[PDB]
Amino acid sequence: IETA
Amino acid sequence: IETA
Amino acid sequence: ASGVDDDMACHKIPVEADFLYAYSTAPGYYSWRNSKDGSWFIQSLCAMLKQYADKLEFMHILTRVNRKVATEFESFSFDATFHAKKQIPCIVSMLTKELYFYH
Amino acid sequence: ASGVDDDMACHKIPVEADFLYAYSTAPGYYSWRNSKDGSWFIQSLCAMLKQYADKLEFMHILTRVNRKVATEFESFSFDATFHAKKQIPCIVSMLTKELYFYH
Amino acid sequence: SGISLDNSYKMDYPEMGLCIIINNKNFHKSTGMTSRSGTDVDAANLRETFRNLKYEVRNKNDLTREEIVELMRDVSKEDHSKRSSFVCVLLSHGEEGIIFGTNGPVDLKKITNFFRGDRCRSLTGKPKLFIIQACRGTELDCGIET
Amino acid sequence: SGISLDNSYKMDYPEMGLCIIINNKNFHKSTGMTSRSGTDVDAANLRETFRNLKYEVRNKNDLTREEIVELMRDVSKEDHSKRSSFVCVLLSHGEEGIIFGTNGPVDLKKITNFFRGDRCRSLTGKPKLFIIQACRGTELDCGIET
Repeated sequence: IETA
Repeated sequence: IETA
Repeated sequence: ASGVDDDMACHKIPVEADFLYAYSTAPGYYSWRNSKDGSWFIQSLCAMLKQYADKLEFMHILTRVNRKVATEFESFSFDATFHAKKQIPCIVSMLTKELYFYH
Repeated sequence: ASGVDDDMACHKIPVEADFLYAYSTAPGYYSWRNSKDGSWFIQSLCAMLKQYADKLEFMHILTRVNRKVATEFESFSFDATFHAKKQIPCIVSMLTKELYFYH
Repeated sequence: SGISLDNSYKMDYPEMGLCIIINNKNFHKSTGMTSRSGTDVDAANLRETFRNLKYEVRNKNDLTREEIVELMRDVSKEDHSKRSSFVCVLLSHGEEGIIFGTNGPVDLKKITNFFRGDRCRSLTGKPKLFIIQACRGTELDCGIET
Repeated sequence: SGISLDNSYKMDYPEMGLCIIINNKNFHKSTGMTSRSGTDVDAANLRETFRNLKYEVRNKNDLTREEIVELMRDVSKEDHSKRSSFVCVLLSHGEEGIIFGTNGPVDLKKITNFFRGDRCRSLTGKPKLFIIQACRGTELDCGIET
């Protein structure tokens, strides 16, 4: 999962 | 009028 | 389809979910209060709740409050700096369902 | 009754009025995005608009988005710090009327 | 039974819930904060308004920052199992993200955290409403003629 | 005519309005910001979604902070008289109150101020929608089991  |  | 971030075996909800913040004013702004009739926001909120709580969903009631405060109120002050000012309430919803005070 | 802050001869509205901010996440929090399916928020927003834009008022559509993101998504990461996390969108409304995309 | 949709919160629990009103009118001289004239009118209006909505209204006047925190903590510690929702109204001076006790500031986050879904289990899944009458800064909206 | 209620925005103008999509996927190496994989999927989904709602969709990819500001300024300078509303979708990295251009930050307030009721007269009284996909900080929600 990508988001920092 | 009152409100600062 | 399938993914790593959906269809969890154990269901959870965000700890910040189901909160509703009805702010009297927009972020960074003053909030006005009449030293005799009360704050514009609370005056308006109570009026709209009294008239629509048994008829409309909460967000729609608060939207009426936004309109009432935005259109019907304007400050009066001997100090030009605080005179002729306006206000718009700010509805902040993290709710996950519609809210009716009646059933 | 009568007051100094109401029934203005010249009607004005707040300059901040009629704005709606649909935030993907709560104040101060991370916003998650699947490197393959897109962000949880946009995925959900488009899905709810496609299904309800010709049926529900905008705030009610966004409330469905809040529920979809809050219940159906949870992060997966090899890094414990970013694993098993949740998200709740944040609707910020300074609108003064109900909004329907149809008429 | 027939098709069941869960688009609205269950609001038919035995109790609608609590409506905590924190009414701060007089501040400690040491802070120099001015008395909030007209706030009693707001407090009374809210009490009657929520009373008619069947909420258990509890009013608190002129609370210090410590009392505000203790009040919220205690209230979050109650068993809300039979209550449909929770309402808290804050009437005081303030700044962005802050509400003032009679002797100092209280981070709104501090107050609301007590009710987080994982910290107040009897309110998990139920609407938690915070109504805030206070400044969020010092910007002025000059408006625009319509 | 009969009783007239103005509870909903007039959305029957000749045009629904513009839907500006700012899709920032690749950032300047100098910033070290990571590419936002999957954002193109979001941009495409939004384009189709708003197209079906009859909005005039305009997509912009990888805009610098300067280009974001110029774009918003130019768009706010257009004549929206025949448009019912305005929509802007921001897809990028961010922090509280900030959206990132490919080479630096842009205060959201800077972007939204162009559309203020007194600065964009052709949108005064019309809904201005800003959809923001970006971090608003670094807090993590561990959630709670239901």
